[PDB]
Amino acid sequence: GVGISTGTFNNQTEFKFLENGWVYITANSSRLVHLNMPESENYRRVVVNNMDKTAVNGNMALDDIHAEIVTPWSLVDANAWGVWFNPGDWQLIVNTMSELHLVSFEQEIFNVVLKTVSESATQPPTKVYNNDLTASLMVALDSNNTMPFTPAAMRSETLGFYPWKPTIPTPWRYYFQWDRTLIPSHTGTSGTPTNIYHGTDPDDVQFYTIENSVPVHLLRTGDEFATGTFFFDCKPCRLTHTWQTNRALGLPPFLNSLPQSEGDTNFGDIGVQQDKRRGVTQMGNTNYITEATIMRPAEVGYSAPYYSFEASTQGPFKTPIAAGRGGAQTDENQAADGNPRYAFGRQHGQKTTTTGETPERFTYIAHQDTGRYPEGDWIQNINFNLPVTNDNVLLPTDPIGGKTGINYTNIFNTYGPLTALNNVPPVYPNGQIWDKEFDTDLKPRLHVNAPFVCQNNCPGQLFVKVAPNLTNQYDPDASANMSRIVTYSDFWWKGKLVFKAKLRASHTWNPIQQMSINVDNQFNYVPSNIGGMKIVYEKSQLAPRKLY
Amino acid sequence: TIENSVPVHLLRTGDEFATGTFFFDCKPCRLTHTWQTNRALGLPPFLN
Ligand SMILES: [Ca+2]
Repeated sequence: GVGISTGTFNNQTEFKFLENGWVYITANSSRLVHLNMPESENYRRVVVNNMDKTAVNGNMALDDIHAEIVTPWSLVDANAWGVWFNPGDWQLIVNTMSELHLVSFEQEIFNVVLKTVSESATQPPTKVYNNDLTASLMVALDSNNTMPFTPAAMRSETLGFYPWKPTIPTPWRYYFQWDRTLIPSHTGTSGTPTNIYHGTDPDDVQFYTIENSVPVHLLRTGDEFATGTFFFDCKPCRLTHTWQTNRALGLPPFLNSLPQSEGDTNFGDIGVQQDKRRGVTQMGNTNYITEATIMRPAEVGYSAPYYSFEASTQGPFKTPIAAGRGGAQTDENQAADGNPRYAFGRQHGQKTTTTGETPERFTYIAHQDTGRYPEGDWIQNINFNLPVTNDNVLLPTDPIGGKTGINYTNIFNTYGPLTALNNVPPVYPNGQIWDKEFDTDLKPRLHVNAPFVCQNNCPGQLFVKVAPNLTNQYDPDASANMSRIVTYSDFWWKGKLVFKAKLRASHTWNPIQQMSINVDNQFNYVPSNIGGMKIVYEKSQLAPRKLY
Repeated sequence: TIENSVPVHLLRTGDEFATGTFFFDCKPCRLTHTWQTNRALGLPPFLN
């Protein structure tokens, strides 16, 4: 079987329009993957300890210590938008559809190849690559999800984003329990705080091996591996955004006085004393019915502490925020809303002809207004009594704990039974698509890394590796790691991701926002005279929708 | 008052009281523990 192909390369995106404005979107993607043999054939238990950085008072946030198990296997991950759609497809989806559903997924490996490097050490010296028609590529598909879930998108180590550029997988490794203590401090702080790595707790040790828990497949050149189809069980994702905040819900006040001259500087007027109006309020001790005072059904969005690090058994970590963008973009407070920032390079969006190790990056700012503008907040004594007196107001300007740079908004939290929020929006092309759910008794209401969370089981991970190619002399009783013939593999990967979407219709007299090419961005969607490419990020929920 | 809201049974030496069977409707309880904190979720950083 050494002389014939076992597959077809396919990277077409098909749109199947069904009855009732429902679209069937089939995303074919295939790639050439290159794989080298492991540096070592054993599992290593390694600890990282950058105490040199955190030993400097006021550097707590740069903590990198952890323990991980380094495995001799590689992970083939394709969970990122860029792997399946090009800017052309994204425009069609984002401008036309109103919601997206994740249906099924499947992959395949074919046309496997294993070559061997012959070191013609002489003259230059030279190298020679020869096919080893009996060598084997090892393939393991963790279908029961025994292994820990490690989504490569998190560290931008997913499959490349160009159908015509070869790619590679990432070495697989997972976390291993450890106990760590780090006490906070600042520049002034005297002495040394407490920076200790206690070790490992016995009741939390879990050493996993692929050999012991998954059936391994041996593929030779004439072999091919296919996965069945997997059907997702997730909630639909909306491609629309809400714009109403608590201030724009319900019946506005009737204006007894209207403008008589064109110009947005000629205002209308309610025309009724603020303390003589009618309506409902949740302030029992006053008669002022203001647009900031009148009652609204519940609350859109919430306030959370910002640049807050909490600590537990293995060190400090940032407190996540699930928020939109409340606040005119020019003003914002991306910390308060927790906008994500993405760093990546060459293989996932950064200009292909660039040089150097500095990544490319961007901070995604959503369209939905479910965020907060802290500087606008304030708290006041119940006696009310305006104008409020300095002693009856806490401003995002008054210091807390004596600190001049810390607010109350800084540790404030207004999440409660009246809180309404929206899920996270897709992020093309660097975003992760789906995510496994936490196996805790009570689950989160959403995840901040991906729009689709598998309610049942997610698709298990696919691990690949080059089987050992031994020489004439091998001795099992040898501390010093043995010898293998330098071997590497090249194989084609192919996958299919099917979504189901719904076409939108016009409902307002005015046009809506739409993605479009133009004089300015034009050259971000075409190659350079040298063949340099790049994939600029786009936004997914242009197009408003009512909230209430 | 128990007298006003429940039927009272009088048992003498030769008497006996039995309850029927009652079937609970609760979520299962796990006899396992999790050890991962926010710091041990996902793909660790590749060590060069
Ligand atoms: Ca907006």
